[PDB]
Amino acid sequence: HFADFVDDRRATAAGNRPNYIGFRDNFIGMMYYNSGSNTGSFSSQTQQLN
Amino acid sequence: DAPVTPYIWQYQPQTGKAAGARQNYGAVINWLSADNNMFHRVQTVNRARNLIDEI
Repeated sequence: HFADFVDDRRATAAGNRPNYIGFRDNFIGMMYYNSGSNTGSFSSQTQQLN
Repeated sequence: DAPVTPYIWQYQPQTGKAAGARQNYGAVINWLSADNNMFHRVQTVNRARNLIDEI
């Protein structure tokens, strides 16, 4: 990403910062827990109450 | 078929008087997802704690 640069030629490079992007620990945030707008509904059939 | 929650008192530490009485929220069983069989079990132990308080 051009650590230095003077106008065309006498520039010095440096490698970019290491950036690891993966999933979270234990897949935190994959699943809506404690989000009252949109929850889960394990129940029997005839879903009168979860 | 539901008993009432008992009114708990408020003690004021200065002057020693009683500062009113609110009902006992914070000790309420959330029965709002119980069928007709668990609702009778929950409202039995609510009728048990009122029977202790009436004594």
